[PDB]
Amino acid sequence: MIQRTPKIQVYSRHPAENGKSNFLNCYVSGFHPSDIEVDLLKNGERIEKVEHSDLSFSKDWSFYLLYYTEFTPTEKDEYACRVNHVTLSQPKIVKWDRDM
Amino acid sequence: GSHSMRYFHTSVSRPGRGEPRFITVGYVDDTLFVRFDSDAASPREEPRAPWIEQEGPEYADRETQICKAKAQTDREDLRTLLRYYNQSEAGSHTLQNMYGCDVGPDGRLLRGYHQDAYDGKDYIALNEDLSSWTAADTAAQITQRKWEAARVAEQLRAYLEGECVEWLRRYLENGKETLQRADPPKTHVTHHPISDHEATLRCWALGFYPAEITLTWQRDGEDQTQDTELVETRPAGDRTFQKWAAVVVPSGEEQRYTCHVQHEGLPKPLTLRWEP
Amino acid sequence: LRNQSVFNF
Repeated sequence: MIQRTPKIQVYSRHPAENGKSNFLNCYVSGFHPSDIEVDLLKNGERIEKVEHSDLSFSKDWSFYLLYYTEFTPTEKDEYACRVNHVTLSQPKIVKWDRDM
Repeated sequence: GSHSMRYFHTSVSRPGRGEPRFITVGYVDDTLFVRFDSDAASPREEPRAPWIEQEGPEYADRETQICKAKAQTDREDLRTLLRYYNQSEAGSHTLQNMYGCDVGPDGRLLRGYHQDAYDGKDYIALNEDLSSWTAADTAAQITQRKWEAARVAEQLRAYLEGECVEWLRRYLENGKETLQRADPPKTHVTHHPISDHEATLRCWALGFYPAEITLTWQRDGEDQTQDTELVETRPAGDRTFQKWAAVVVPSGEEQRYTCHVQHEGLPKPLTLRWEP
Repeated sequence: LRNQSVFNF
């Protein structure tokens, strides 16, 4: 069966300002099959109660999802997105970089 | 401008973990307006845009009933495709369907769609004529013969040229505040040294709607297609979208690079440079 | 508005 690994982007809803409430997003896209495991991490630990969009797909049939949580960024806190999918041997971690 | 309406459906079998999960969503352009998930506590088609709730409870019940009937047809179709592809009942499989219509600024039908995929591969699609089929293989040819005998294309053509177009026009009017508003991108250029001989210039577009946008870098007025890193347009979560384009530039050559931004919400196109 | 028609493979 032809499988496609997810693309992953980790970013904020609004431009990041330390001490200002925002949303942390992890967008996974371009993948097949649709089952996927996505976690948002704060200092390497799983953030609880993360929400996600309903499964939809692009013109090429590949799937996409948005995982998101409300957060207040600080200089000290590190955020990341951790993804597992059948195409991955181990979970892939993408760090949140304010410049990407 | 031009607009689209699409319904998307995904069924995913999970042998030994109950019946296939069915999820369907409807969109007008890049706005999600309805959803149904068979794993919800009391599955119903739920509104996701304020302009659809005004349709009333008879509208919602008719939609919910269609969703429940499509979940059942899809479960039967997943069983049929195991037969057509000589597959065991052990693996998880996926069925996807999209259909809908595109209209121009005058609301006239530009084109209709109805297409299916199995395990992420094309299965059968209604052609642009709304009268003939493209089957991907000899299994989908069995469905083509069945649909030709039952004149399914004619039924789809009637829906696509009729209700699809009319109801899209209706939603565009009822949701005109949002569906007919283009939010331009908020833009800026960032600079990041990589080494003492090169730096990255990143051109940003944020807060725009619809998702369609063109972001490019030029050097001395020449497009840098091969050398530009272009991320997929991504949702911000507040209806808007984001995108960036980056180029690696030799130190001291920054002034020669211009970022070009085209989007429906802009008074007209932008030409940006790294400012400091 | 969804299409109410039902077609099987």
